Formats: sequence, C-alpha cells, structure tokens
Amino acid sequence: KRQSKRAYGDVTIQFYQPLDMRMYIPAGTTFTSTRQEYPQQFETLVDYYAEPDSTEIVVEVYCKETGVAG
Amino acid sequence: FDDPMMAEGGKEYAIVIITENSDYTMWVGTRTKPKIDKPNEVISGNPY
Amino acid sequence: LKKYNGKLPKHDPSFVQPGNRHYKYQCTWYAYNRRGQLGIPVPLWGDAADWIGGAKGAGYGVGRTPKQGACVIWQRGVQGGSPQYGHVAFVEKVLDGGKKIFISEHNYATPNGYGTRTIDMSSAIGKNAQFIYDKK
Amino acid sequence: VYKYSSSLYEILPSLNYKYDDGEGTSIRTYNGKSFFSMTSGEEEKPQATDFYTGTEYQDLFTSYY
Amino acid sequence: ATDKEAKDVIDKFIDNVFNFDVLTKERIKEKDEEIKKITTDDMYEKVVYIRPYVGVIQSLNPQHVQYESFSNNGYDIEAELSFRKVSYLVDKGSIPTDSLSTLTVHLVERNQELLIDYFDEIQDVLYPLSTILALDLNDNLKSLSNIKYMFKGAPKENPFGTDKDVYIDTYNLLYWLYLGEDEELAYPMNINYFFTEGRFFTIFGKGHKYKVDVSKFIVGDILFFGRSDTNIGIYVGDGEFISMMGKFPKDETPIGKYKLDDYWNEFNGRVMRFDEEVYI
Repeated sequence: KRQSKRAYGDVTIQFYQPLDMRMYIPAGTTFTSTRQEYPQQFETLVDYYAEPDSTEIVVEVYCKETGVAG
Repeated sequence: FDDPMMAEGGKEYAIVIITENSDYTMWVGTRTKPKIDKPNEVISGNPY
Repeated sequence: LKKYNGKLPKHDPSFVQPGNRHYKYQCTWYAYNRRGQLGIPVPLWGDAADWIGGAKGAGYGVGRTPKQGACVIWQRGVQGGSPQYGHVAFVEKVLDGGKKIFISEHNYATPNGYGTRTIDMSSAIGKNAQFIYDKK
Repeated sequence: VYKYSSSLYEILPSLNYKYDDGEGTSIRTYNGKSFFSMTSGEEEKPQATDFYTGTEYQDLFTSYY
Repeated sequence: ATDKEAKDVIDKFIDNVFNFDVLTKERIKEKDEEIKKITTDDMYEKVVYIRPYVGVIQSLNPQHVQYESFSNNGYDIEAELSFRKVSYLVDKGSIPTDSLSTLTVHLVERNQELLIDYFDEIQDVLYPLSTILALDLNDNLKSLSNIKYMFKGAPKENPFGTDKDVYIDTYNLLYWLYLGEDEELAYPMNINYFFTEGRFFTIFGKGHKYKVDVSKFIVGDILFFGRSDTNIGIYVGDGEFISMMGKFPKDETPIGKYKLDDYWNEFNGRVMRFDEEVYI
C-alpha cells in the first residue's frame, strides 16, 4: 500500500531589482508561511541558478509534513 | 490623349508607363493565379 | 485577445482575407472574413453545418460556450437557421454573462446580411446554435 | 537603487527643506513656494526649467512627504 | 445596341431578386427559372445563395427603381443601376427594413441570346469605460495630427472641437479626453490630482520594475514616466503606449505611438486606474 504522500508545488521569488550576477539557491532551502493558521514548513530538493538580469524565478518546494496539512 | 494616336494594324506598340512612384499599383492577368498575385481557383487567367 | 480585456477591435465593411475560395457574398463568407478582424482565419466550407465536422478535422474545440466575437453556427434546419446551407453570426458582445448575446454580420433571411440582433440563449434560437473554440 | 538611496534629504525647523542626491539633481526651498534647483539630465530638465511660467513647486517629487 | 436589350431582361433580374410581393417557395420557383434563361446560368445558384428564410422573411421590394450609366464594348455591356429597396418582412414590420442599393451588372451577347455575368449588389445602409476611451483615441490617433506637443500647454480651446492646431501636453490631453463624456475632473490636472482627487487606485507602486508583469496590464492603464513624474501616458495592447515625445522647447512633433521597449528604462513602475461608479 502507498504510504503518506508528500505535498509539493511551485513558488515565485520576487527580487527588488533585476539581478546582477548568476546567483544560486541550494537544495534544502526552507520556506515558511507567516500565517499562524498554517505553520507548516516547506523545503526544496534540487538546486536552481537564477540567470543574470532576470527578475523572477519559479522553483519547486516539497512539504516536510505529509497529510492534509500540506 | 490630347492628340488621339492612330494605331496601325498588326504592329505591337507598347504602352510605356513612365512614373516616379510605386504607390501607383495597377492590375494585370497571368495564366491561372486569379485577381493579382494571390488567388488561384477559377476566378480569372491571362487576358492578352 | 482576452489581452484586449474584452474590447473588440475594429468593425469592418471592407476587409479581405486570402481564405477566399467560395462566393464572396455568402453568410459564411462574411463570417470567415470578419473572423479575420480577430485575426483568426479558417479553411472554407460553403455549408455552415460542415464547419462543425471541419472544426474537428482542423483541430479546433467545439461546444456551446460564448466568447466575445467568436462565431455561432446554426446547424442546418433548426430554429434560427435554414436547411439548405446552414447559417452563422459573429458575436460582438456577450450580455448578462451568458443568457443574451449581441450578434452582427448576420444573414438569416437578410438580403445582403449586414445587420445586428440580440439572441436569447435562454430560448430555442441560442440553444440550437454551436460555438467553435479556436486554436493558437 | 543609487538614484533613490543616495539622497541627503533634510528638512529644517522651517518646513522649507534642503535636498541633495547622488545624481545631479539638487533642490533648496525658502519661504512661500520659492525654491532653488539645479540638474543636468535632459530627463530631469522639467525639475529646473523656466519655460513659460517655470516649473511649479508641486511638480517636484521631493516636495511631498 | 439599344440598352433596352439588356434592361428589358435586367427587369427579369429585378423582379426575380429585388421584388418579392409576398414571399414563398412558389414565388421563388419562377423567380429561379426566369433567371436560368439569362444568367451565365451557373450563376443562378450564385443567386440562390442570397435567398430569404421564410417565417423570418417576407416581401423585399424595389421601390425608387433608379438606374444610371453604361459602358459597352459594342455588344457586351457593363451597367450601374441604383435600384433602391423598401422591405416589410413578417414581424420585421413592427419596424420595417430599408436599403440604398447599387448594382454594376455585366452582360454578354452570344448567338443573339443574352447572358448576365457580374452578379452584383452593394447593399447600402442608413438604418469598459476607460478602455473604450483609449480604443477611440487609438482609432482616431492618425487624424489628430493638429494637436502639437509642449511642456505645459494648457489651451482654453478644446482640440477635438477645432480644426486649428493647438499645443497640448499629456495631462491636458487626458483632461480633454475625459471631458467629452459625462465626467469632468479638475483642470489643469497637474500631478496633484492623482493623489488628492481620489478617482484612482494604484495598481503597482513606484520603485520596482518588472518586465514579466507588463503582460498583466490592461488597455487604458495610465503609465507614468520620469524620475519626478515629468510625463505620463496611456497604455495600449501589444506592448505599446500613447504619449507625446519630443525636444523640450516646444517641439513641433505631433502626437504619436511608440514601442515600450526603448522607453521601458524610464517607466518608474507607477501604474494607476480609473473608477467612476462609486465616486460621488
């Protein structure tokens, strides 16, 4: 039988200005919701490099908790 | 024309259109290709 | 075109498509031509009913859903469209959000099919019609 | 960011203020709507122009809280 | 020829097309066959492809049977005939229908028999808010060459109500464009109005500049320019905007539309939108 299945999706990162160098996000960077009703955390699994002069990027985040709370 | 040109029989003259300007534009016919350089179906061919 | 926020670009007495194969005076001709004011031409059928099967072959969507401008097809021999060749309209504005549509370019027994009408999609005329949904 | 961050923005006890920036814009104010201004960029040319009646005090974006 | 040799049988073409008395399959039956002696008869089908849809339609009628010029190769003839219409068409008689009409028919003579060659009638006819105002301006942009650019042109004459040239800036242009309708705003509409006169709610704030979120904009959005709000503009689709651009000391360049790519540097990210239902 299939066990508990993780929750995952996509998030948008927004910079103050368009980017000046080939900056990087490592796998396992944490994302958290400021809302008190949803204290569950999220983490990335694969790296990403933002391209220079870019302005937004879409990355996938995987939820540590598994169930309805994701 | 200000003096009407007598065209003799048989002789190909030409109409010779001097103009400065491309704007654009006349009409003509080729074999098939009906109505200027685009359609093809049954709507014209060559006149002359 | 939904990028125009539902403003429709110019109405047009005099445009001409290269998609021109049949009589330039059909209801269906005013339809493929004015569908060019939306910049979305289609391969020709003379019978409006053929557009439904043709739309399946040409890779379009089909159903009953209104969108601004997009064609309504009456199938042949129903309330709203003659049995010989089928009948068509272009849908300038969608009223209420479904139940009324405003239509134009419409021949329905209209000698020279320039004209305009409001169709109830509540009643048989608008329930009998069909919409294509065009591709990319 | 240097265009906006770099701004020695100061207001006297009198509500007329003094302004400096990393760009060539620099604005100084006195009693009433009177002011002194300078700039070099053509984009910023309205801020320190004298065409017709001149630039109004309300046109300067530094004149707002 | 006597042009009668056509017009006597173009009268068949009239009664078989521009007249239908009371209109049914039985009227249609003869008003087909009487054409199949005188069309370039493949063309009779080309006439079937104009027909009334009975129950919707009734008699369409030729009154003011006017006609005019000809030209003739000798025996094959082109003619224009402005055969007007009257029409009372079932419950399209709670209000009737009407037409102006104009028909350049062509005809040929073969074995003394006539044919008819150009099927022709030209039926002739005498019978959102922010975005709409923006589209009107786009449609009329090419005819507004009388309006000229200046730094702070505040003329007392309406540009659209006068053929004379006039120097207007973007704020006064906006004011005149909105003044044409039920709304008034407040003159000169210097930069203040957008803040203290309440008609607007901000969409994007100043100080951030994203090139991907430009597609989400809508036609009629007001686009600012300059570091100190020097100029403004109106957004139109396909990544363009409408504004006046030119040298500062009263340029003679008229109003015109420019691409957003080159001006994107001086956009400053500020965007605003109109709202009229709730105000006052």
